[PDB]
Amino acid sequence: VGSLTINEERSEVVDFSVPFIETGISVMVSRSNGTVSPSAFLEPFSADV
Amino acid sequence: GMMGELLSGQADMIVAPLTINNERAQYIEFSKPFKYQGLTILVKKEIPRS
Repeated sequence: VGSLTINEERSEVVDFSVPFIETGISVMVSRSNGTVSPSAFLEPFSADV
Repeated sequence: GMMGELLSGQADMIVAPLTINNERAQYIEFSKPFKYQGLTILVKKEIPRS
């Protein structure tokens, strides 16, 4: 028991029970400073207006 | 229903969004899930007209 992952080889060589938590691959990156959208003076309105 | 028709010998396999729980797995075997999900509540958009 523990944090063992269920893949094809391990499941073929060792019997596994039903999963109890979701797992997957996810990339982790640092915070990137964003930029403001240009032409912000036209935001509280519409071009049709 | 569908599980009752399966147990009665009508069909052999089931390809449908069937969940996994204890009561249904006590009688039939379930393979590894192909998609994970959960339960939530769906309501209508408020859209305040103040």
